[PDB]
Amino acid sequence: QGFSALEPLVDLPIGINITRFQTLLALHRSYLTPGDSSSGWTAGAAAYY
Amino acid sequence: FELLHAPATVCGPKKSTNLVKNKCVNFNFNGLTGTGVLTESNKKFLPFQ
Repeated sequence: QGFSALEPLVDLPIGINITRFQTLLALHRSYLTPGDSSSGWTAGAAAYY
Repeated sequence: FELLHAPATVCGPKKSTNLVKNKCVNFNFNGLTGTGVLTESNKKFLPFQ
């Protein structure tokens, strides 16, 4: 909780039609993970609203 | 040359002209129009206003 304003950042002339969106997010891998593209991955923890 | 329902992207260029002050003049700033006297001012805007 708290209060703050949102600034304008950028404006783009993209006259497309929009209906859906997807969040793009990184998956971690290391010597600890199996590294398999389907299952050898670590997310850590993250949250969005 | 393409004309479309989408916005324009190629234009101009526009011509700028010399500034003048204290006289009563017609002014055309960035597509804003009016008449009056222009003078320097103390107040500061935000950088996007």
